[PDB]
Amino acid sequence: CAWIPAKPLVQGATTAQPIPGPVPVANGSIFQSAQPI
Amino acid sequence: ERIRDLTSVQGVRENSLIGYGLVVGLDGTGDQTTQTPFTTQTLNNMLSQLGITVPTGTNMQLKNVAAVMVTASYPPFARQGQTIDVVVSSMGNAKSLRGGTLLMTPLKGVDSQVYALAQGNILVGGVNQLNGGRITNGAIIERELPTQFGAGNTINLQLNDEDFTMAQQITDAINRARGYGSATALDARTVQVRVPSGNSSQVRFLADIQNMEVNVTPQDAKVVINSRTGSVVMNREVTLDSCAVAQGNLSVTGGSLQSVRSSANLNSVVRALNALGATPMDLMSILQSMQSAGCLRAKLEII
Amino acid sequence: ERIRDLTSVQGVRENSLIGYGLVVGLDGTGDQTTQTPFTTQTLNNMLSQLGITVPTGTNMQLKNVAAVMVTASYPPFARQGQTIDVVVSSMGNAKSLRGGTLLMTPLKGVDSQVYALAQGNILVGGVNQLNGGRITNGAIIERELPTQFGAGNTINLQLNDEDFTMAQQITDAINRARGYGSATALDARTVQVRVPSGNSSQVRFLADIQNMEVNVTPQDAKVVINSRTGSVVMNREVTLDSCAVAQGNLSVTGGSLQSVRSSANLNSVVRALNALGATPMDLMSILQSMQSAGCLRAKLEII
Amino acid sequence: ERIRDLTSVQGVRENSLIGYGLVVGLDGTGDQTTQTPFTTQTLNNMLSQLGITVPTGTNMQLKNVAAVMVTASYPPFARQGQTIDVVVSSMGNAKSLRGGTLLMTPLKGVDSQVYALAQGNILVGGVNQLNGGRITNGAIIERELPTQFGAGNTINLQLNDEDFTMAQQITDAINRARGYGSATALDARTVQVRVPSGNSSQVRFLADIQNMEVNVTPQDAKVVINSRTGSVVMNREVTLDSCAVAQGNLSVTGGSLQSVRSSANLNSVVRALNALGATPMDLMSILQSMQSAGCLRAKLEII
Amino acid sequence: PTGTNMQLKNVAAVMVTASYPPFARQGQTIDVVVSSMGNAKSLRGGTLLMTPLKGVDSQVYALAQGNILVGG
Repeated sequence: CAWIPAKPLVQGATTAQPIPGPVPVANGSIFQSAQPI
Repeated sequence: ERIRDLTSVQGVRENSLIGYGLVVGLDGTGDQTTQTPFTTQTLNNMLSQLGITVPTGTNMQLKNVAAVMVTASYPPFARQGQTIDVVVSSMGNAKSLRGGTLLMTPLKGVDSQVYALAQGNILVGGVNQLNGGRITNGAIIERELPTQFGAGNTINLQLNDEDFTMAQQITDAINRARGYGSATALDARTVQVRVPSGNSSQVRFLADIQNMEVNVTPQDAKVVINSRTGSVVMNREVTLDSCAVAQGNLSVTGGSLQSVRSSANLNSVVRALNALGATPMDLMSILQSMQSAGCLRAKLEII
Repeated sequence: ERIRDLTSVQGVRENSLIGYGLVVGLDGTGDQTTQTPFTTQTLNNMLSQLGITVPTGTNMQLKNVAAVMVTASYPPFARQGQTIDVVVSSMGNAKSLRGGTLLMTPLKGVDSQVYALAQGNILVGGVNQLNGGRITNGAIIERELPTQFGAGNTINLQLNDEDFTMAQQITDAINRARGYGSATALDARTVQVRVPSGNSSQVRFLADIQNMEVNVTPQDAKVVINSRTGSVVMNREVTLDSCAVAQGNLSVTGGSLQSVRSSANLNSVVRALNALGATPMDLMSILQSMQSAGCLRAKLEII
Repeated sequence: ERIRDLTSVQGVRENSLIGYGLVVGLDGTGDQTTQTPFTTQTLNNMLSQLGITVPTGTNMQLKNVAAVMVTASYPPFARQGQTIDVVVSSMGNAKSLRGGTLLMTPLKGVDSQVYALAQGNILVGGVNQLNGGRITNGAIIERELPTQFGAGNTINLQLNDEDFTMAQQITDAINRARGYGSATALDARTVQVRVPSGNSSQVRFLADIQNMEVNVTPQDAKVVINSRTGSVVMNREVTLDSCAVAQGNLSVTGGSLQSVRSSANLNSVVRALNALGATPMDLMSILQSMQSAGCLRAKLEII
Repeated sequence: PTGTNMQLKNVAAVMVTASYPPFARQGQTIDVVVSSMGNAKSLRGGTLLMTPLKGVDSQVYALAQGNILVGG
């Protein structure tokens, strides 16, 4: 009964890896913005 | 020596650096440290870094230490070892920073990276501001920014003020001085200049371009009004149209309606407006009403 | 003797050293030690190091001891045994350091390593700051920094102020003095110089370069305004454009609108602005309004 | 007699010694010993060493004893039996050390080893500091430091101030006086000198080198500002550029904007700055603003 | 720490307004207006810290930092 395989309520991965940031542009500014949405 | 005063070079820009520090050596005019817990917290952090561990439960009431924020400008083409000026501003309930000293302060950029280290003695005027000071050569540059200068054959001169006429004048001056297709105009603010490939050649080209003389064409008529400081400034292009003006406690030097003549140059405008006998605060309302009516042939900007 | 005043040599830079110490010998003007537990804690640490163990539960109320922070500058090419000046600043609720003595203080770098040891007598002016002092030759250098000077055939002169014209002038002067390809320009701030391999040869080259004379080309027009100290400074490149100015309680010496003539040099600008009869605090607002309008042909920087 | 005033010899350096002691013979101006338990603890230690055991539970309220810290300098090539001066500074709540006597005090080094023993009578000025004093020949040297002097054929002269020109001048003077390859320059601060192997020969070489005369080349322009003491010092290399200066309550001797002429030497700079009629505290702000603008062609250092 | 009483006197929360010019390019400088927001008494000798200037689309178009000039 308790050994029957079941699908959990929250399926899939429960964590996400951070994506490394974009390469900064060689313009002489410290402020670098990611691709805006 | 006018092009260097009218434009800026693309990629040659300044950045802003910020940081937190402690200022010591005050004559009892520092933080109260009872309403500013971060002062004592960061002093304990510094002492722990230096090897002294003050027990967590202890009352520390200082008088010669103030928590301050340090601001600096990262110059173009900054190199490590170079020194820059910094501004030191108190953050909470401090009374003065007259003879203080700024301890080791890392100056972070927008990307939260250390680009300079600040440490020095504050100079405070002493009617004068007591909670703000400046340290000349107070910060040493520690990081360098990559740049694309010297790469490619195109560099953009960016005008401080947008003007198609001024852009065309700068383009024509560069073409008159350094060949046919040396400079082209992209918009009212940007002039594209062709330069030889390399670093030294582009420095030579920019050195010749920067000190060039360009005759400034007449700008747009503009009247700047500052109500917070109570000032009015009119440039040389302001003209007037004939119309009648009335305002409280102002009369002909007689009736309350005073004629204002049609004026072509700035001297005529000044004479016509001084004939009104108006205080500058009254002149602000008069000018706004005349702009609404249409006598003032200028752009009225309130700053 | 101008190149040494306009540039700095790459790798020849100064570092900052910080440390903690105790100042003794005060005339009852030291820490209260009830609001500054670290003073008594570090005094007990010093006594324990010297062989005296004060019991943990004991009330110590001192009057001749102050906990201080010591700041110093690590010079270029510093060698052990050399002496440097230090600045001593009180940290909490101390009243004066007039006749104090600084005990053995290790001066740490950014990497938290001891580079100098500080000990000496403080000199305090005595309107004068009482919680800050200076000790000449107060710290002896203990560690030396490795450097790359003498290696390679390239050394960079870094200009204090970025300028393509000044960089080109320095490059041309070096090329005019010491051969064709002796110096090249990399950007508005850096000039690369070719030197022979070795240590003595590079010292000779730098000795010849440093005292060279370079005629300074005209910089950008700039008006520096310090509102905290109430000062205005205008360089020789500032010009004016004709326009009308009005401000509170200022009038023609008559009407509130005063004409300002077109000015080419600095003497004309000074005469035109003095004709306004403006206090420097009023002159600050006037200058900002004129920069907004466009009469002021200069870069207005508030410091 | 200039080389000895411009450089220091490698290995010929001074160290710092510290120690703890008791000062007796005061006229009721010693420690209260109720807020300073270490005074009574160390007095009991001394009595126990001398053969007197005071019972642990006993109230000792002294008035003629003060706990003091003793500082001294270990000279180069110090030998046991030699005497040095010491500084004696009170540590807690003592009132005066006017006629006190310092008991046997071991002076420890950084390595916590005894290098001298201090005992003598304090001289206190008596506006004068009362809690600090000096004892001439107050400490006898007990330990000697090994050194490498006399070994090898190389000795380094270390300049007090870094300068490529001064290093080259010293090298050229030594080469002009004592053969072709007698001295070489390693960096802006160090000059390497070849000496014969041995002790007496190197002493002779250093005796000839030390009193040599070297013409000092002009240094970097520098303006030193001390806000804590209210002083300004300008060296002979400071020049000025023409520009306008305005500051509160300062006017033409007229308008608030005063012209400052281009100045080449120091006398012209002094005349131009005295024409402003500025108090030194006002002169500090004026100089900082002019450095920001660019008129001041000097390095502004706040100490 | 979250539970702590902070009573400051030298800090004021301000709103910064600016104009984005035609054909504006990165690296160019513009003037800003700084206005207090609540129960502050004066901003005579203050300094504006790093302030991102957003547009209508809530995107950063400029960064503001400098010394304020107040008539007085």
